[PDB]
Amino acid sequence: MQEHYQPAAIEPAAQKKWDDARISNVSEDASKPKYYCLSMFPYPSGKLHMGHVRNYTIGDVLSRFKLLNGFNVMQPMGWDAFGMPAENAAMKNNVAPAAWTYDNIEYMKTQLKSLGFAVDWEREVATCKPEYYRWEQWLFTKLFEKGIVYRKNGTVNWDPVDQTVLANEQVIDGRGWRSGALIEKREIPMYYFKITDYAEELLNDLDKLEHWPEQVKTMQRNWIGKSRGMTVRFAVSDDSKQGLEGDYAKFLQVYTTRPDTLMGATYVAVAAEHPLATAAAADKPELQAFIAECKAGSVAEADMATMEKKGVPTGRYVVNPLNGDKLEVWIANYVLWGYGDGAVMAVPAHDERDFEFAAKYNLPKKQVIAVGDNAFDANRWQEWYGDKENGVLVNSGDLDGLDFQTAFDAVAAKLQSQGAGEPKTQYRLRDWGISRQRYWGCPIPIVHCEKCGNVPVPADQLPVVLPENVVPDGMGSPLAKMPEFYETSCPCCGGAAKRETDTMDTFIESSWYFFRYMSPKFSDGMVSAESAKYWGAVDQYIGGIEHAILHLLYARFFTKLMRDEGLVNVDEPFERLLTQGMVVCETYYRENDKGGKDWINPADVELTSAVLKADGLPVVISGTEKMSKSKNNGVDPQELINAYGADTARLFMMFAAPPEQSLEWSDSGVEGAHRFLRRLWRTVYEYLKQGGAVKAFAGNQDGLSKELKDLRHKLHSTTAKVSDDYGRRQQFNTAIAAVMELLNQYDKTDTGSEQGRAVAQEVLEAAVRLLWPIVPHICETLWSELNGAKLWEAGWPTVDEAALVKSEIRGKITVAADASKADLEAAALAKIIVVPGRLVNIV
Ligand SMILES: CC(C)C[C@H](N)C(=O)NS(=O)(=O)OC[C@H]1O[C@@H](n2cnc3cc(CO)cc(N)c32)[C@H](O)[C@@H]1O
Ligand SMILES: [Mg+2]
Ligand SMILES: [Zn+2]
Repeated sequence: MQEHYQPAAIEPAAQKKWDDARISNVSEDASKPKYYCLSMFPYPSGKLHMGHVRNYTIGDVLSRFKLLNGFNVMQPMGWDAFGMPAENAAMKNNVAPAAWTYDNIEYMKTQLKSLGFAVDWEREVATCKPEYYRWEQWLFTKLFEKGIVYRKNGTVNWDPVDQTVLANEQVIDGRGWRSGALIEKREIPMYYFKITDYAEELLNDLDKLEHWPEQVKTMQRNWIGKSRGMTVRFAVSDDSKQGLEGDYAKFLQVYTTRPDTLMGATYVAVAAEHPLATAAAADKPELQAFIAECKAGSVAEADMATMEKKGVPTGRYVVNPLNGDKLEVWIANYVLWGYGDGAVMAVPAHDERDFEFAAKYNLPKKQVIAVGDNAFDANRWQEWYGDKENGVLVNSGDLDGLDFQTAFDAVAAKLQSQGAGEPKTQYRLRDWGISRQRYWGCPIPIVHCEKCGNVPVPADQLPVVLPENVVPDGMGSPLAKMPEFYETSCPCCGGAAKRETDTMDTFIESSWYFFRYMSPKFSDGMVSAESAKYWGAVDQYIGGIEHAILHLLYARFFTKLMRDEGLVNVDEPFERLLTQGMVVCETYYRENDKGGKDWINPADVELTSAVLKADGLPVVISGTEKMSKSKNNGVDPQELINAYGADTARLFMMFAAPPEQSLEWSDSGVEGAHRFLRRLWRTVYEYLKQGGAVKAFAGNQDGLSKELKDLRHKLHSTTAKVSDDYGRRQQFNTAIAAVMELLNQYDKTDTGSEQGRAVAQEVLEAAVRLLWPIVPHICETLWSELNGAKLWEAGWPTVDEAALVKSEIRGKITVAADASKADLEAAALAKIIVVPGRLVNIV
């Protein structure tokens, strides 16, 4: 055994040993209990990020722990390959998105393999291969026939200088990001998933997920946004009916979740697209400009509450059906056309947004709720203003004294006898738009024929193959410019027809890949029936918090879609969910002659302050933040592997912080990981250099010295701690410190005797197995030096309960070192000032 720890000498061999034994290439063996542990698969962006290593190390710890516990573990990996980065790279470097993708995949695959993750590479998938995406085209055609996929016109942002569509996140002050040109709103036909049909299913089934962070569950409940409210109709005043037609001349209909405050409405608000706004703006140019500015906006709902709320009065009035009050109609920028009736009522006293709106415009506020004897102040908001639980109505005529629900029912009854309203359930959730005006994505399997209409491609003809021999130019997506692709024959009548040129939202690939891993070479369906029945659902899912809403909701949606098609049998794809934090690093800069800052990478800086590694000209040390190209602070994990080995990388990510926490890049941290691995190596080496391996101590520990009993107590205590940390708590830094404490106590125990060496063998054989999930290369190597059996078949260390039993310490008795003085005095009496450990005072 070499004296010094050298990871490049040991990590290739251990990997070859694991590969040769095929421990991670798993089948559907019904003679072993399955465990499906899955990490969110990456975009083939080019190379691994430190965030990738953190995520996949965590997955590997959990996977190796379950394997060591005798599970049939599947840990699959693959490539979320479609999307914009390949297209941007194609436009910048004059290469095909497919070519750039496959090169990144094969490079990143080598990096993953070098880190020694226990991965079933036989189950690899790449979503940009037709053998993969044909199956989402297939599901598409079936849902299209059932109407779950449908086609309606939608509005998009059109950049006329870049000649493509832009999401709202790419519009700043009404202009495109990479162009600066004013975008135009356009209505184009697009395809949608009728996800709103599954809204109550997707909401209620969240309650089943006892092993998900309640933060994630709560963010999904808020996103679906179900409310039980009330449709209320306010009749248009006779002096306000000019220019209106139909039901819009008779009443303004709104939806509200607080009908118990209808008596407190002091104005109503309407969206810019509403016929009342249209009729009021007919001869008022200030309203026209407000309506245009509202339509010009492109505000994503991640920022539509940050938006300053503005409004304009219309001079039109409506009548409150419960008190007959006349209420002015306002056009407001926060009322969105397409949500409910595109019109709301406002109760400034009991809705904080209404309060602030009424405060800006000096609109009236009428208190109709009271909570205890709390004081109501019309000029400062208070949290209790909005309480529904502990409140009673006031200033509400015959409704006074009622609580929330009884008032709700009383208002529904009053409105329904009058025909002025009725209860209604609403959801914030919108249908899922999937059309993308991009090339590098899965083709939509629809053909347009002027005789037959929008026709799905027959299953016999799937896939619609995306041509890989394309280089995006930047003057529109290429598929619309490629008659060789879109000119085709109608599969229904045989005549001239054109393929859909839009591609699918790339979230679609990642909404079902976890099922595809179960049978990735299955040619007859999305997933084999045999394999879906065996593997069931994912037991453990691990990925970043940035996917808590969209991806997980889509994933749960597709699972219920696939279940309803008869392809799978589970209601929910993900049993346990672990969300990993960010990775941050310090940033560096030198100032600009043009009054700015230029951001230097950490690898090109050396800290004494700090100065460059090139010019030696000092750089300024700045703030710590998420590793990214913005402030050029990403640390390449490849150079960390090059400089220290994979086990160091893995250990450092697991020790620095718990998974949910942000992991700070730390050079002193990495050096500490390496040194502990060096200490682990030397400990085993020094142990063998004195006597060589012996049979590990087992059995009755009577006759062992107090010192060696104490070490066995620490050992099996550490084993139980680590197991509870891997299985339950999923905090891996605490497990590492526990093993470090075990080694500390070993270091201070004389283990030189014969029973001493037997206990030392027991200690070391357990520690290497307890650390194998975090650092399997060095543990595999040291284990072979200690014991000739196969580590993965020796299995997870067992706790020895006997080793936790502590000893036996006008009349004396005997009591355990775990008893207490309540029975120490009950055993002595067979005021008693008990002497814990020497006597007892019978007064
Ligand atoms: C299932 C689908 C939707 C996954 C998708 N292909 C994806 O996000 N693909 S991805 O390639 O972007 O990331 C794959 C996984 O690794 C994590 N990750 C990667 N780079 C990271 C950098 C930092 C910086 O602090 C932090 C984290 N957490 C990072 C990321 O959260 C995700 O769980
Ligand atoms: Mg359950
Ligand atoms: Zn036809």
